[PDB]
Amino acid sequence: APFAIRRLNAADPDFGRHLDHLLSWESVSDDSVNQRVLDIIAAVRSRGDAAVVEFTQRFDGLQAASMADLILPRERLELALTRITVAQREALEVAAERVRSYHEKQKQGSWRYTEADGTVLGQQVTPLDRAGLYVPGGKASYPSSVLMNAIPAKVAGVSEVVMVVPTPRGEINEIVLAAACIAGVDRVFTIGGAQAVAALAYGTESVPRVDKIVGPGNIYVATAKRHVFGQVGIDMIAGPSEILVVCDGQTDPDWIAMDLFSQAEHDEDAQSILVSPDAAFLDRVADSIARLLPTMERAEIIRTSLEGRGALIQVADQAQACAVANRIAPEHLELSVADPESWLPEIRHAGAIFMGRYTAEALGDYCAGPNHVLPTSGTARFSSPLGVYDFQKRSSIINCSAEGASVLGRTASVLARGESLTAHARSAEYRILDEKEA
Amino acid sequence: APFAIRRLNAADPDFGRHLDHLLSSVSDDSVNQRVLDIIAAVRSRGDAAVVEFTQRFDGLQAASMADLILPRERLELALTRITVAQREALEVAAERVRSYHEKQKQGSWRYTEADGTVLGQQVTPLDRAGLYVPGGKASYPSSVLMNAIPAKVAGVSEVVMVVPTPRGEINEIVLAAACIAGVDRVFTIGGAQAVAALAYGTESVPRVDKIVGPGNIYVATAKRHVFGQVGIDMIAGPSEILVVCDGQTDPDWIAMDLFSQAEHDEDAQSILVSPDAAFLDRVADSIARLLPTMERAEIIRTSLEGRGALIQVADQAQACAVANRIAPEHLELSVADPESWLPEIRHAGAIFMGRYTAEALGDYCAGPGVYDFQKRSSIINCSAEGASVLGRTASVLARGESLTAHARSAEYRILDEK
Repeated sequence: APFAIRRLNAADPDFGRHLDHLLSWESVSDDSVNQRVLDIIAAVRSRGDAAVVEFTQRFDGLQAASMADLILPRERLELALTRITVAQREALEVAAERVRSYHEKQKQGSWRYTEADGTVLGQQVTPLDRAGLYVPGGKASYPSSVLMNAIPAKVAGVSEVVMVVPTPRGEINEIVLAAACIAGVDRVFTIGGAQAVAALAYGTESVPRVDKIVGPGNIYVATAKRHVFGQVGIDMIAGPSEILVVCDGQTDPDWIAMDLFSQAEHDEDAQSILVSPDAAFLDRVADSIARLLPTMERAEIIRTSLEGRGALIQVADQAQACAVANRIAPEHLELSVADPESWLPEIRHAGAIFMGRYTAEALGDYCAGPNHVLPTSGTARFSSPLGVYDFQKRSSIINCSAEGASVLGRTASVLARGESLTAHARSAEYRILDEKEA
Repeated sequence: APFAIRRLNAADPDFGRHLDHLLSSVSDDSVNQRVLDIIAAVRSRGDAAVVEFTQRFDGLQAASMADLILPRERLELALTRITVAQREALEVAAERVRSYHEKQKQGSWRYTEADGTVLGQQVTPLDRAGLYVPGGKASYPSSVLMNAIPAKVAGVSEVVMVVPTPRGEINEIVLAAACIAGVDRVFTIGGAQAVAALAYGTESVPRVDKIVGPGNIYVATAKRHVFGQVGIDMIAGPSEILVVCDGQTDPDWIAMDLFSQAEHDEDAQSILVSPDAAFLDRVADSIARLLPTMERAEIIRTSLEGRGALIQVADQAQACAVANRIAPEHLELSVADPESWLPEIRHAGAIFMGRYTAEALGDYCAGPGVYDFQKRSSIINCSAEGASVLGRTASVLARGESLTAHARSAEYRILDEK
């Protein structure tokens, strides 16, 4: 009984409704997880360590009498580095070098500039005291997510990088812990979900309150991050695992099937969709899926996610393919076409874009950050407030000379008096100079 | 009869308890639920809810939402109504802000690696930006200029401004700044209902892509709750100044610097820290004498009574420790060598250094971002050789975690050596 991938056709009169249902259905409703997350956060804020241990036992299936059993010492990170193979260690170190060299070039620090009248302007740049990094538990946890976050934090000078990674059933991902060692993670707690986010955002007896929480999470972590927003810095709210592949039919159908499998194997709720105007090509991809799926090591996960949210979508032409892509609004887009830069102008709603037949989004999961450019010396030339900038605090400074305060004070007086904010005006006017005054 | 400002002393054993209370009126949970109710009502009832909340909270009469729309010609009219000096100040600041952001703008780019791989970003301006501007007198025109101008420089086609008009009062300097800054539409609405209307859209208020501009606790709380539905610039804290003084700045200056923040609104917080005990007495005297002379004395007095204080400390080191604990959004280092003090106060926001720099200069900046009004798509377009370099690293790591579809997807593109 070969697997029959779900098929959609934009020519069908019920296409918009059927695509609507594909993109929106949920087993666990919103507000259900959201109420659940809100209850976890308030419980961690009230009971601290005790709530973190209780929820870790329930949701991760862990045996831990106290919070001390949920702390991984840094020696355990070094032990992970020795347990992985030499080829895996070197691959991690190669990835870390490319990330580290890039963020070094982008790092900017404090500066001062003296104006003509003697007034000094500038910025004081200091690293955040503490950063919290969420790392998914189990096998489906890209070591990149450790490298792309902990390394720029350390390059910025963050003194304490705290990693939270759940260990469901005690399962530990040695490559993930080895990545943490290479990236300079300082402490690790074996916790996850909204509990970890709440513990990092508000602090418990054993988990330190951090200044910023980063990393990619499931719906529980993403929802918790949105709710602790304002209480603590956050990098982004990652959406569900998804890929949209757009193909003109000139890419190897086995490549395209495996590109769909790459996202489908991440988790059971993943969404993997292919759109193409080439009907014969779509049939070959369907054949490729049926032939390649049974012996995938994660075939059960791939089959579940493709059954729930996978599809091959037939469209009339390149224009309709871009229209469907814009409706889907994918955070990850694989433009597997001969002329990807020609398709891009008609792509209005897309995050990270993988172009051409030689670029799979699997490269995005392992060589770049979420919707970040590949780190190279060439791309380092283009500044970005992400990376090292995200782990720094900036304080504008102004140090007026006596004469500079007089010039600026006259302008401040005019506008403050015009608004009847007379304390503003008088404060500035106190510093206005008149050399003939004795 | 004369006002006696609150006094704290770090030499007191219970100083930490008093400072904790000073830094901690209307409860957050009370405001939070009101904000949640307002957002839900605007989402459900649209224009009707916006008009209702505007009548109730801004004390005006508006038959419909059409009475709450200001045409762009009203901004041009405002520019004709302000004084010559006010207009020149706004136009000079605008040129400096606009010229600066033109230089800093970065559009789409591509870089080609030696192996043929192309990397870059597709950069597009946001379609619409919403700008929150406080109503009435206590509304700095710099907030308009420094938000709307980078949006227009980025290429945002529609900058929508929301400004409440309490009892119908209009600030012509604010509207003139909006004219100069290129604001496209204006709605005379404020509070959480304005934030909700911009974030979700109503019949008359367009849904925007990002909401910027500082507001009081209702606006900040509303922005915190619409995050995710819409982009936001920041969540402002209470209006605040911490003055640190070594005792050698004129005490009337320091008192007025405290008054400058205290006059913004009744929940503003103005604190002074000094090791000089006699100086603090002089500032207390200056406050008592100057307060009844101020146009906004009632607001200043309420702010100082509720949240103000003069704090004695032992020395420069303890002054900075207290300052770092306060973590002020604005810090005025009214000392002889301010660059010697700053290293010990890393948790402060904007810094005003020396005896000649009042924090009021920050609110009325004369001019010297764009990135915040652009959307970016990261692009990777591997050559066959580039996909082999990246694929060899990805293949090993993916197979190490048994993510074999990741590995095989990358391995399809790996070329053999020789």
